[PDB]
Amino acid sequence: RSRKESYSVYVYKVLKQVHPDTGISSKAMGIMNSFVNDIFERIAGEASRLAHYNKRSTITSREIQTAVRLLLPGELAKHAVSEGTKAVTKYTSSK
Amino acid sequence: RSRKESYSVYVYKVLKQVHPDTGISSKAMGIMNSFVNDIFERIAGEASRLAHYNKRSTITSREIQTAVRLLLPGELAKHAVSEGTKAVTKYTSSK
Amino acid sequence: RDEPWKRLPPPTVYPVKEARFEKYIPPQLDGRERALAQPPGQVAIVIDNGSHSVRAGWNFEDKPRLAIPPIMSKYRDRKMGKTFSFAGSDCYAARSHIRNAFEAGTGIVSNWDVMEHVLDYVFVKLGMNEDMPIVMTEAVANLPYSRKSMSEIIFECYGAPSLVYGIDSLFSFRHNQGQTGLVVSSSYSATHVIPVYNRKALLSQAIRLNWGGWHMAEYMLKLLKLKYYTGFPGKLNSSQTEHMVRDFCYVSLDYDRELAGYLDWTGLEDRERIVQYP
Amino acid sequence: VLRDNIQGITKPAIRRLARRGGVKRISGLIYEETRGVLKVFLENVIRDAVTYTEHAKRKTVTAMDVVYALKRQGRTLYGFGG
Amino acid sequence: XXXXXXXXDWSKSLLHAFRYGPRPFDPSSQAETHRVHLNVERIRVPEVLFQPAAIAGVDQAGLVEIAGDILCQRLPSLPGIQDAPDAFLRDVFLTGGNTLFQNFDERLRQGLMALLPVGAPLRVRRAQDAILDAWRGAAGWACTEEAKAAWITREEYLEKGGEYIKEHDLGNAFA
Amino acid sequence: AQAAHQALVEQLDLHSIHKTFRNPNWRPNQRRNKTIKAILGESQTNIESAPSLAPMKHYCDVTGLPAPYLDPKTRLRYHNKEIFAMIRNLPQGMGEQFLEARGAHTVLK
Amino acid sequence: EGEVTEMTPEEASTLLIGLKSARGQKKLRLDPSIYEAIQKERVQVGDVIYIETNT
Amino acid sequence: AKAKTRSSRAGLQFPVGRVHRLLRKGNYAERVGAGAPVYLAAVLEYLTAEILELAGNAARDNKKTRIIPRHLQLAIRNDEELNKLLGKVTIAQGGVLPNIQAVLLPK
Ligand SMILES: Nc1ncnc2c1ncn2[C@@H]1O[C@H](COP(=O)(O)OP(=O)(O)OP(=O)(O)O)[C@@H](O)[C@H]1O
Repeated sequence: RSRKESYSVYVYKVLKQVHPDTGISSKAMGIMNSFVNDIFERIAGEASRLAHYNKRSTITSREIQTAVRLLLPGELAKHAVSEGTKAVTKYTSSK
Repeated sequence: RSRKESYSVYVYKVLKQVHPDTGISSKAMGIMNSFVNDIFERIAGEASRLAHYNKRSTITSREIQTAVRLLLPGELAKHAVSEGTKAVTKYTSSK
Repeated sequence: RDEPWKRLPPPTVYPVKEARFEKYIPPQLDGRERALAQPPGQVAIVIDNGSHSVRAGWNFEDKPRLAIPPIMSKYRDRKMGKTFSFAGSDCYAARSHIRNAFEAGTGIVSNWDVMEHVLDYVFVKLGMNEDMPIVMTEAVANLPYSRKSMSEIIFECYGAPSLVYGIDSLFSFRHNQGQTGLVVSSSYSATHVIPVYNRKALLSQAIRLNWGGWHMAEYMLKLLKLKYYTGFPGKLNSSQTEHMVRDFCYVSLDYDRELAGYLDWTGLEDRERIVQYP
Repeated sequence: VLRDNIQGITKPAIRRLARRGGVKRISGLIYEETRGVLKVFLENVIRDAVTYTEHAKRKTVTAMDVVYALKRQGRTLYGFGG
Repeated sequence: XXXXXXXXDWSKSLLHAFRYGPRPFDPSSQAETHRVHLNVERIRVPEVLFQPAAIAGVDQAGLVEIAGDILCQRLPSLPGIQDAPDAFLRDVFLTGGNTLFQNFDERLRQGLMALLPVGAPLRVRRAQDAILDAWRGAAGWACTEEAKAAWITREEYLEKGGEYIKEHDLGNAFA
Repeated sequence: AQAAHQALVEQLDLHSIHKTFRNPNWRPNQRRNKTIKAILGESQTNIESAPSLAPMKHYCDVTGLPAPYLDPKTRLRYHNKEIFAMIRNLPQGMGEQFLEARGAHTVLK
Repeated sequence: EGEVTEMTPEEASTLLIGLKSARGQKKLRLDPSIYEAIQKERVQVGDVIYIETNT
Repeated sequence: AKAKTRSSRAGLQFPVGRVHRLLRKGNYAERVGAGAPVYLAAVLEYLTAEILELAGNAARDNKKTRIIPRHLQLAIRNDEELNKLLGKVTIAQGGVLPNIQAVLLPK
C-alpha cells in the first residue's frame, strides 16, 4: 500500500472555503493535485536556481518570493506575494 | 585574484585533435563554453529527475546513459552512448 | 524460377516433447519385504544424487526404483485453506513455485530446504514405517560445508546407521570392470576427466571442464532466442530446448568443412530439423 | 505483430477532431497527412516512455512513464500524476 | 529490366535459409508462424565440448586438449607409475549422460590420435548403460569388505565431527 | 469436472502422509542456502579447472558460419554483407545481447 | 611430412623435432648439418615441413 | 605514490574530477556513482568534437583558419540533429542561414 499521499484533503478544505455547496469529482481532484505538484516543482526549481546563481546555499522565503515574481504573470503574482507575506507574518506572530 | 574556471583548455585540446591547423576566436570560445555548460545542466538535471523517479539517491552511469538517450536525437545519441561506454569501460579496466 | 521449391517434398515435422508429469503414484512396499529377508550386512539403500535425476533403490536389484528431478514446490491456498507441499516428478514441470536443490550450473548442493524434502519423498516412496545403510554419490572435489550439511541431514533428521560418499563416475568405472584407464564423464553439470591407476583414482590431477547438459540447454535457449529475432509467439522453456538437444544434436567429425558448406541451398531440406508448437 | 493499424484512425474520427478544432471544410489529402503527423507524434512520445520504462527495469509501461515523457517533451498532462 | 528481360528476392539471401529454410516465406498462418527451424544448432551446440573458448566464450580448454595435457605432459612426469602411454590408453571409456550423441567417441579418438605418438594402442569405447551404470556401480559396491571398512557410523559422527572422511579409493581426499 | 484434478492434487502431497521417521528434536538452522562465493569465503579442491593458451578459430555470432572479420561499432563477427546489413540496422538493446550470448558483455555497473 | 611440434636443441648439436601428423606425432633426431639446412629455411614453431631422411 | 588523473585513465580530455565535483555540489543527488563523471565527460567531449569538426569545415569553406561564431552557426543549423539540440538556443553573432524562397526569385 505504502500510504500514497496527495493534496486531496487540503484541496477539499479550500474548496469548501470558497464554495460551501459545491463538490468535486475524482478526475478533477487528480488534476488539481497535478497542478499543485507542478507549481511546487516549478517554484522550488526556480528558487533553487536562484540560490545557485548567487552562490547561496539556502532557499529562504526571499528566493520563493522572487520565484513567484518570475513565474506567476501579472496580478496573479501580486496577490500571491501578498498572501505569502501575510502568512509568513502570522507564522512569526505565534512561534 | 579569485580564479574563475572554464572549459577553454579542454575544448582547445579537442580542437587540436580534430583540426590541428585551425584556430578559434574568443567569442566562439565563450559560445562553446556556454554550450558545454548548458548540456551539462541538461543531462545532469534529467539524470537527477531519473534518480528521483525511481526512489534512488545515487546517479550512476545508467542514469546518465538514459538521460543521453532521452536528450540527444538519433545517431548523435548512438555515438554518444558509444563513446561513453568506451570511456567508462577503459576507465574500469585501467585502475 | 519455380524449380527449387516445386518438386520439394512435404515436410516431416516433430512436435515438442516438454518434460511434463506422468500419471503414477505407487506406494511401493514390496521392497522392504524383500529387504528384511536377506541376511544382515548385505542390505543397503543406494541413492545416486544426480543433478538432473536423483535415483534411489536397493542394492540387490538392477534397476533403481525412484528416478526423480530435485524439483519441489510448496503452496498455500486461501480459497481452500490448506498448505500443499509436493516434490519430485509430481510437479507438472499447472502451478509452479519451483526451486531446485542443486545450484544452477554446478553440481554442489546448496539449497538444503529442497534437498530435505527430496530425501523425504525418497524415503516415503521407498517405504519407511519405523535403519538401513546408505551409499550416496557426490561431485568430484566437493566442498566440505556441503558434505557436513548433508551428513547432518542424514544423521540428525532421519536417523541412519551409516552412510558413505563416493564419485558416481568411478562407480560406473568399477561396474564396467576396468582396472586402469582414463575415465572421461560428461555429466549434467560438469565434464570430468579422471585418470585411474589400478582401481585407484588419481584425484590430485583430475580436471573438470565447466560445461554440461544444463549449459547445452541454456546456450540452446539463448541461440533460439537470438535466432528468431523479431519475436517468437511461444513460451521458450529451458526443458524443451533440452529435449531438442537430446534428439537433434550430433558432434560432427570434421567441423570446419561441415560447417562452412552447411547452409547451401542444395540439400538443406535434409539437414533442417523442424519443430511445431500448439 | 499484427497488420497495418495506421488506418485505424478512420476518416470520421479525423473529421470529428477537425470539428472540435473548428473546421468547416476538410480536404481529401488531410486524412493521410494527419495519420502521418499522429504517427510521428506517437513515435516521439512512446520512444521516451519506453526509455523511462527500461531505465526502471520494468516490462510494463506505466502511466507515469507517459506523463514524464510528455512533460519532458514540453506538453504537461494533468489527471494521471506527477 | 522488364524491357531487357522482354528483349532477352528471398531465394538469394541466406538469412531466409537460416531462419526459415528452402521453402518460401511464412504467410502468417496458424501452423506456420509457430515453427522453429534448426540448421546450425545441430552441430554448433554439441561442439562446445571441443572448442569452448570460441563458440561460447568459456575461457577454458577443450576436451581433446585436456586429455592430451593429462596423457602427454603430466602422467609421464609422475613418479610411482610404470607406463604412461602403454597403460592409460588401453581403456578410455565414456560414462556420463551428456555423451549419447551420434559420433562422439570417434571425435575423441581422432583427437587423441592426432596428439599421441604413432603406435599407441588406443581403444576408446563407452559404458553399457551410461545414465544408469552410476547407480549400479554403487549398488555392486555397497555391501563389500572395502565398503564395510569405509562406513561412517553414528557414534563416529558424534565423536570425529562432521567433516570426517574415510579415505576410500573412490571418494575424495581425506581432510 | 475438476474433481479428478483436485484428487490428483490431494493425493500427491507430503503433509497428507504423517512423518513416521522424521526426528522432531532436530531444528533447522537459518545460516544455510549460501552460494559458492560464500562457502569459499568461509574457508578463506574445486580449483582444478584449467584455462587454455592456443589460437582460437573465431566463428560468427549472428549465424554459426565461419566468419573472418569484425566491426568497430558493435564488435560482431559476421559472415558477409547480408549479415552486415542486419547488424547495422538492428533495433537497440540486442547488439549487446549477442555479446551476452558469446560472453564478455561487460554490462555497466 | 608433418607439423613441427618442438625445436629442442639437446646437446651443447643434436636437435629433436616432433613431426605431428593427423595420425600421430613422432620424435626425430637430427644431424648437426641437416639442422643448418632447416635453419636456413625459416622454420620456427609450427611450420609443416618435408624432410627427406636419406638425401 | 605517482598520482594520475581520472581523465587519463578514462582516455578522455575533459576533466573527470571537475565534472564529479560539479555533480556532487550541484544539488543533483545525495550520492553519485563512479561511472557518472567519466560517462558525462565522454559525452560532452564527443559533442564538442562533432561541433568543432563541422565548424572547422565551415571555416575552411570561408578561407579562414580561425573558427568564428558564424562558422559555429553554419555548422549547427545544417546538422538537423544538432539543430534540434540547439533549437531554443540563439548563437550570438552567428547570423542566419543564406536561404531565399523560390517565389521571391526573379521571373
Ligand atoms: N538419448 C540421449 N541422447 C543424448 N543425451 C541424453 C540422452 N539421454 C539423456 N541425455 C542427457 O543426459 C543428461 C543427464 O545426465 P545424468 O543425469 O546422468 O547426469 P548426472 O549424473 O545427474 O550428473 P551429475 O553426476 O553431475 O549429477 C541430460 O542432460 C540429457 O541431455
